[PDB]
Amino acid sequence: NLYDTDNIIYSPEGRLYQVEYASEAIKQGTCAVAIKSKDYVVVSGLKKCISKLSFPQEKIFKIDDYIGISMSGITSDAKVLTKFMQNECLSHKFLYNENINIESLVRSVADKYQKNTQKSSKRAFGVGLMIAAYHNEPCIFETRPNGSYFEYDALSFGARSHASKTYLEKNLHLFEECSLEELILHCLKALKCSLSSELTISNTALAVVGKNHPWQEISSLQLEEYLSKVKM
Amino acid sequence: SYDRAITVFSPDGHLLQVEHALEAVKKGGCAVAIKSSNFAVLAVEKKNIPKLQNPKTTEKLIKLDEHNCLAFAGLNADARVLVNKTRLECQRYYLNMDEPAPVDYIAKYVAKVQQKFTHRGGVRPFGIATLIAGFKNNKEICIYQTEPSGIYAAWKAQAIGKNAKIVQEFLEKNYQENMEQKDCIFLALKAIFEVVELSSKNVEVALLTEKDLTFIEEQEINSMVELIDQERT
Amino acid sequence: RRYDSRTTTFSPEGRLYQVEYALEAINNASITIGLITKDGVILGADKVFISKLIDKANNYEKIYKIDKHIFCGVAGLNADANILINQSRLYAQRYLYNYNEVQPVSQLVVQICDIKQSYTQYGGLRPYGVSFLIGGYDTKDGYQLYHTDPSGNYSGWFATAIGTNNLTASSVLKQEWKNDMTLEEGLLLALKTLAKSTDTEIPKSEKIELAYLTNKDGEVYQKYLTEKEIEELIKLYTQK
Amino acid sequence: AGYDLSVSTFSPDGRLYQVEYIYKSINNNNTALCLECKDGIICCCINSNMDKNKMIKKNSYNRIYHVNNNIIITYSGFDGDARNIIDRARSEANTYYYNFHTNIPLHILVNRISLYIHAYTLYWHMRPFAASIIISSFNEKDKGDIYCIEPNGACYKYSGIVIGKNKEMFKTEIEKKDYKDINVRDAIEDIYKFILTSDDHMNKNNLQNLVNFSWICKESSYEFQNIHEEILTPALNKAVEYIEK
Amino acid sequence: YSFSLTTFSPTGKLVQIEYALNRVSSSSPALGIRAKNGVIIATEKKSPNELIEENSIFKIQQISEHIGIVYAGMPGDFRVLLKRARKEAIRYSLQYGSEILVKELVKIIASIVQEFTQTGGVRPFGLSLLICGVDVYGYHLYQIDPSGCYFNWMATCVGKDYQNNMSFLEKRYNKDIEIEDAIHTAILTLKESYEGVLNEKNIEIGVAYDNKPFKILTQNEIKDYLI
Amino acid sequence: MYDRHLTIFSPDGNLYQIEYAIKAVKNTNITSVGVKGENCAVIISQKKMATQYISQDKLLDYNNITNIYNITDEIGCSMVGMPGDCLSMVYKARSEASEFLYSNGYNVNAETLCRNICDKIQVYTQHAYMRLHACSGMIIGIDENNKPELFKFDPSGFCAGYRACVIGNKEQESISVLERLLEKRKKETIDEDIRNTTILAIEALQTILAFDLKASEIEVAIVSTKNRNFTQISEKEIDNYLTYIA
Amino acid sequence: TLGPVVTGTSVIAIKYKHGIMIAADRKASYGSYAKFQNVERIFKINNKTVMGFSGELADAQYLHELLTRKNINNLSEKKRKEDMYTPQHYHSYVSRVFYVRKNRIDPLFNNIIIAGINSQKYDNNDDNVLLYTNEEYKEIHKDDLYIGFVDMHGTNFCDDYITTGYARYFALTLLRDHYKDNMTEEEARILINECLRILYFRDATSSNFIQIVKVTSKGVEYEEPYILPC
Amino acid sequence: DRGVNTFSPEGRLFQVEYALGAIKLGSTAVGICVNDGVILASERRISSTLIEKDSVEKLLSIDDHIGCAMSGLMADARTLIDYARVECNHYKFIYNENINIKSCVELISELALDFSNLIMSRPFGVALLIGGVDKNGPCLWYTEPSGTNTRFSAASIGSAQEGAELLLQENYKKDMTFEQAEILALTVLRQVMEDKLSTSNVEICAIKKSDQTFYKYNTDDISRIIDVLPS
Repeated sequence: NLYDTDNIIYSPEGRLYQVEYASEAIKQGTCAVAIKSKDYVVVSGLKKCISKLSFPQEKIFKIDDYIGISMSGITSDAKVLTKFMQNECLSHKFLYNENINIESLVRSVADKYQKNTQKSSKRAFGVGLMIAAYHNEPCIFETRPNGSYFEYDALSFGARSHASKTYLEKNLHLFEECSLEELILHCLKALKCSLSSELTISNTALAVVGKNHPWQEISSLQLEEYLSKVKM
Repeated sequence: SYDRAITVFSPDGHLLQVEHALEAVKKGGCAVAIKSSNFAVLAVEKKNIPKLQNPKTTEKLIKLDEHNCLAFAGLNADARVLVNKTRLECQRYYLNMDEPAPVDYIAKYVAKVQQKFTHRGGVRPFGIATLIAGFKNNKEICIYQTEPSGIYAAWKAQAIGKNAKIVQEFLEKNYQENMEQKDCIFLALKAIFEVVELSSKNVEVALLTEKDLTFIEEQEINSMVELIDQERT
Repeated sequence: RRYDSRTTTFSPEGRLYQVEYALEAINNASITIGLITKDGVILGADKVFISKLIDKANNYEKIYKIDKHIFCGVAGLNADANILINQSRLYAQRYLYNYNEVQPVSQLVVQICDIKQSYTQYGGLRPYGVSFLIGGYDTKDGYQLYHTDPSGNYSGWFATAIGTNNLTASSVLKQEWKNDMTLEEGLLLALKTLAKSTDTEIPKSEKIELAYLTNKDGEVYQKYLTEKEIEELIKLYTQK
Repeated sequence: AGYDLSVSTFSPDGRLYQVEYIYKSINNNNTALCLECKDGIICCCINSNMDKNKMIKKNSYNRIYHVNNNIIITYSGFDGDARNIIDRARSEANTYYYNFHTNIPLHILVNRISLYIHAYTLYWHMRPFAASIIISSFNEKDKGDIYCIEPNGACYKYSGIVIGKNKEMFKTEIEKKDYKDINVRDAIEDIYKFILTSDDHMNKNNLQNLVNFSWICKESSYEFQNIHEEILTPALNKAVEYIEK
Repeated sequence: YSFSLTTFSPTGKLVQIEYALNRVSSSSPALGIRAKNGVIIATEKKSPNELIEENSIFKIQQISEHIGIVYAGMPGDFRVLLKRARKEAIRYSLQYGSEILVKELVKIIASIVQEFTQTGGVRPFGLSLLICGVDVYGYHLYQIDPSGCYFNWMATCVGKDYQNNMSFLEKRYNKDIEIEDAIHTAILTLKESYEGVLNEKNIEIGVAYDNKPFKILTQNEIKDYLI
Repeated sequence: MYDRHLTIFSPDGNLYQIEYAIKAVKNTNITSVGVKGENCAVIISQKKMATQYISQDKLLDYNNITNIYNITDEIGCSMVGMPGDCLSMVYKARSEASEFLYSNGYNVNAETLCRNICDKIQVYTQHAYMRLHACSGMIIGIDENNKPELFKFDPSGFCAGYRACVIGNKEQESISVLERLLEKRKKETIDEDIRNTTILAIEALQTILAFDLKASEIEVAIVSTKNRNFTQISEKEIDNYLTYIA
Repeated sequence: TLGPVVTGTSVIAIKYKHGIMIAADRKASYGSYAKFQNVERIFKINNKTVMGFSGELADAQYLHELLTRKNINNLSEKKRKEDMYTPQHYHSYVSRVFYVRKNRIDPLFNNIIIAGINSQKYDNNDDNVLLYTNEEYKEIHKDDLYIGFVDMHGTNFCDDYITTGYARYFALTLLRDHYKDNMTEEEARILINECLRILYFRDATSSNFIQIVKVTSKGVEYEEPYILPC
Repeated sequence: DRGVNTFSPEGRLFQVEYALGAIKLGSTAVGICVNDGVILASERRISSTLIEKDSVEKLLSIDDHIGCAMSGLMADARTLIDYARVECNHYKFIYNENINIKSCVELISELALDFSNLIMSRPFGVALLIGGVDKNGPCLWYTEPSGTNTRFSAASIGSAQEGAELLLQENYKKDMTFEQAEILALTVLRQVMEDKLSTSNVEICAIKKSDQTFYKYNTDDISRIIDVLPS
């Protein structure tokens, strides 16, 4: 009613409305889905296309060898956080000559979220990230506008995430102990279910990161082959 | 407040403070500028209380630099502040370039500062509309006009202040290129008097050339105003 | 943010609504006069009466001096008046320090109006509700007289009145003032204007204060009339 | 009537509503309890709200942290604020060790954290921390100490405490008997029975993937240590079997 | 975040200064008199219960060895202003090596009050200072105000019913009044304004005796004067 | 509008925030009594939880609760108000005492400490962005002249000395009791005076609160020339004195 | 900071089967005075990590404080035994610190040795760490052991054996001439004893009261000080 | 009534929405990209005849190989262009090669969003069409106040941009030649524009792959292109 004018005012029930609106903005974005198995983590998303004369916008991003993220929400905040994480990883490798601990990086980004939401005159980032990596083990993490992060084994963001989440919970017990090809196939199934009007090599983004497998997006040829495989 | 946004977008997409500054500009005195060949004419209205006010105190038409000159309409204190800023910038340019500041550069700087005072928090927009006349780096005469919003434009003949639209319409149908100095002064006087009471004490016109800015003598102004009054009737 | 006062913000018609209220307050203060003659400049004023126990000796509440050649009179809030007077003295002495010469009056008025404009534009601080009448003398321009206001606007004048009932005083000045006048005639005119604006047929020696600046013998000096001098002056006025 | 829009404004009745709203928010978050026994102290946290999410790894969401490996610190509220306060506690311990080459005494750390929390409830621009914190420790000589700091910035010492959802029922259960004479190892059964009874969202399958456990006792040489499965599972199974009957 | 909480209203009037003046008008009265060879500042403290000690609360202070001060308003504001006045006098003495002139110190304090009225995020002082002193330029008695404007008085009163007290004081006053007569007149005015019964521990007085240090009369002296 | 949301004068000259802070201090309904004699000063309070959202539980160490602290070995204090405010105030008092000792070479006097704390409270009242600390307090000590001194301060920053004072609710009705007891006293060994002052303080608190004052429910401390340190008496002697009163 | 006053003599670290062995004399000379004859010059950062010392004592103590608190911070946010920093991590950290101090022209008059095991597949000690209070040794591949040197100017490197101070001439020669691969503990101790005896005979700042520490699959072991047989 | 960075119930910043609404007015501009290069054209809304027509320019050059076309608030557009060229020259100083168009638009969007603390004070309220050529190829990008930038093959901005983009959709086809692109762009601009097209009524610029240098068509080139314009 009148407790949503600032991000520092607790409502009578004890809720911050600005952070909730940031979460709403995150939900309003496009789709995405991440899955992991014994080895390899597969991330997939729908690159938004605004018109037939517009190439679809980049969706997935690479932060460092074996580390990649997907975005949902405000693009500017996604860019800011991506720059922050890339600089953190590069500095860690520069002054320690080793890969950065992914959990520490997620802690750092969540702490940035917290700092931004705490002080007045500043707004909470209206973007949600989907961290996927292999630091001696496949890991998937999710962040939120309020300083908070969780670690998943199957995740979806925004858009019509209900269908993808239903599919993921329906087939979760098969993800473990399945080859990379079937992992990619299942991720594509989940994305297509969320699509609700077809998947093409142009409007879909796919990436894999696993053991002895640095983060690399799937090229056009293999992506089209997998799309044909799922189509049949 | 201190370091907090004051000029913000309205629901329709308008900067209300900027429009209020434009309204204030529309409140002030009138001014007119003409150019031709290698010289310009600047005219501005005057308004003083007889027998009490000292005419010399008014500084509506001013010289920024050896060559450039300026006229304005709107708030006077802001006019003085911006004029001091512009003179400091002219001398800084002359230090760092060892060349007199061209009219285009100073017009760009005036637009830049007016825009800056519209986009930073804790300061309200500059409520003045100015017009500068000078010579380009290639010894070519040009006059620019700058508004509170920061939008600038070069003109061949222009008018600002109260009833600026009417004087603009008058100029649009009489301006001619490479006119004589007497003809230019006559046109400038006619334009300023179109929307101003007829008297030799309500105008202070000046002429800009490469040599220097020369203020027209009162006797010549009296003769000119008498002639235009005779023609009008 | 919720308690912000909206001070340095343009009005729907471009007036800021704060310089307006400051000027309105100015119009309620005591009246101040200013004249320029062939022998000096006069800043006769009217003293506001609070009680009968105020020290008559010295105690000048309207006219002050900023330098040996510059002196002004106030028509507004006394606190702002005092701090602006201090700033003016600082500015004059800084100019003398820098250039080893006395500051022309125009420079000082320009500086003080610049600080008033700065207070009117930057920050969220309220403007100064004081209007002066700076008058003095210098070689470059001779006797001069100006008139400021909260907006930082200034203008030259040969004869003026500011404050409450400034309209009637200005009318009298315009009706009677002449291009050249003796210092005595100037004082008589200032006293007449003060009496008329006060709506009193005869001014009271305890209700007014006069002063004048003159360049006698090449050394500019100011004189502030004391009760006996104003008494003799009013006796002369009544005689005429 | 405008007296609850800022933490820096006192109400006509002399009361900061903006802090009572924080209290109400905290009381609705996940519940955390901690108590002391002969051998040591046990801290348990119940993440009942996350039962809807079926994609979180088993026992990955942990709300129990430690400082100096011998002081247990836990919270019940916003994750970001709790993390900020934990980092401040670590920084305070670091400064203390640098200055005096010795671990910070607990009763000083609690005071410093209480001051830090309270410092955010007397300005209008800053947002007060929405979290309730518990700090506890144990040593063979001085026995267990438990302290509870709250948004208002008040620290009090307890022999057993519960915060969050259903705190009243849990407290009623805790004061049912005296735990100063029970051993740390056999107290797990009672804790499990209490969380099963009081909370109406957790069942048999929820007990091994939503409740976090830890102790500081003599078995761990009085150092922080998460309880491993081989110990937890027998007690969990026994408790569920007892409840079922 | 630093904006002016005191702003001009339609017709100005600086409402906050008016409210500060109202606060001053409701506090305990305090008056002062300038005599032929000395100045007096007197005030009345409400009859204290048996638990208070008048030695702990003092409404008469001294800034220098010759300058005394009294107030009527908020005690905390008075204390802070007193500390700053002492600091100003100390720095003046450090620079010019002498006792600070009364007019100069009044100017500094008035400037401070004005700045506090102007700056953002603050509210005006809620008292009305009253400074008496002696220097090479004779005696002086000035009054500060929340607005920051000072007045040069010969005899004045501030606080509750200050108009009636001022009228009474004017009724019986002279430019050539003796110091003892001035003390007597101050006592009479305070008694008239009190509307009760006065006695030791109910009044406080300070006097500047010619070229002698400013003195705060003790209980016995005022008791003797009361008879 | 907002005439009382900040430390702003409002009409008829009233800083309502001061009154609201004082009333919040009063609402804590914790009573503290201080009384000075000769070469001895006694400060007594209740060992109970304040009044707020949280209530006292069975598993609460009642010994830990206390409303009396000490700024320095010789200078003692007793705060009453919001818990966080009380902790912040005692920490500020400790800091001021320590800085005074560092910058002057000798231990601070309780009078100067009270004045400085009042100055900080005045600074808080002056500006708008600072909330008021709703915590009143008493300070006790001995000066260089080997005499006791006791002072009181409120959220308004009004520090005042006293010879017998009370913080908490029913202060107006308690001034009468304190006056009566002091008058009865006015009608002794260096240690007998200590005992008399202690019994006077205990009796005053009993009369004001109007019940037993279980020895486990009250806490008393004393500073005297015999000791000069702010040492708080143990439970056994408090119980013995209470039995004597009966 | 402005020059050594109280200094250590030298340290010798060598990797052998079952881990690494590091020895140093227990003496800190105050110029040519030998004020302190019982000083611990070999510190411990964590299990599978130790720090050497040959230089000014104050700087060594400050660096020890820094490293131990870095280890505390690492533990505070630790969740799996793989999260513990390796000797390479600490070596790079100290190298960076030394480089920064050099760039500021305020070095630490020290020559540090950081030695440990950078592999976690051999023992389960780090899964339950114990800072306060405290089977058969497992053979360790030499690739899993780490020894790193750090110089005043930040120069750093890694090798199979490192020495500082005067040990860089005598003990270094002896090791290069005789050091073997996968030598049992007895042989390594014999070699270290020969090196330290040679130093004792031809080094004024040395002494025969010796501290020997071993980093192995069982953790860090401080052997009881003994006097050189001579 | 609210801060510059106050979220809405739906998750959109109010100021960003108002700026996006404001950018809907101004001179119309069109841009096209083909394998041979990129072309930009502007309405050139000339005011009264007293203007020189040279001071008012709608086609600036961020760098030798990059062209731009603004719409909305002119002063904000000039500020953004100044920052863009400063950063492009900084890139050229730091790296011998020339800045890629993608990086330039990234920096411009970063500045545009700088207003939110995470200095400036409010959204810029400008919409920019950048076009250029690099080693990667010829391409053009579109930037709006919200910060989100998008690559385009044939786009339009300014008042009536809906009609211009509709026509571009109806006509633009891949594998087009540079002359075809020029004639198509001028056809669309003429169609959407109010008055009759002429030498001084519209302005054009183009960047070629072979040249890789920004080139602004003068009166002669525009006269030639209009002469061969189908009608």
